[PDB]
This record gives sequence, structure tokens and C-alpha cells, in this order.
Amino acid sequence: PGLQIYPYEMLVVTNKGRTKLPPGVDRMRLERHLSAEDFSRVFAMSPEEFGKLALWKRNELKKKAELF
Repeated sequence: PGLQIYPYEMLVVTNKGRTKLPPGVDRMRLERHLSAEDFSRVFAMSPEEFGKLALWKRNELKKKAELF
């Protein structure tokens, strides 16, 4: 159940490529395809936190996490 989890650099948006995402990954929810390690490492917040954050926050995160 859910989505497939992959490394961070592999799930990056522009910094490490464009749409070269692993099997089953899209910019729509790239910040959700990262594992607990990857997410808490690139964002420093819980996967649930992001959804409960803000539009400027979620943006800035995906924007600072190299995946916006």
C-alpha cells in the first residue's frame, strides 16, 4: 500500500536531472517518495508534517530540498 520509496538524489527534480525518476515517481509527490531517512534528512520534518505545513512552507521545502 502507498507509493514506492527511493533514494533522495534519485528522486530529485532539477538539481539531479528532470523527470529521470525511478519506477513510479513524479514531481507531484516527490517529497512523499522519499524514505523516513531521506525526507527527515532533506526536509528535517515528518512526511505528515509537510501535508500539515503551509503552501509557502511546502513550496520552500521542495524548493530547498532540491525537489520543487
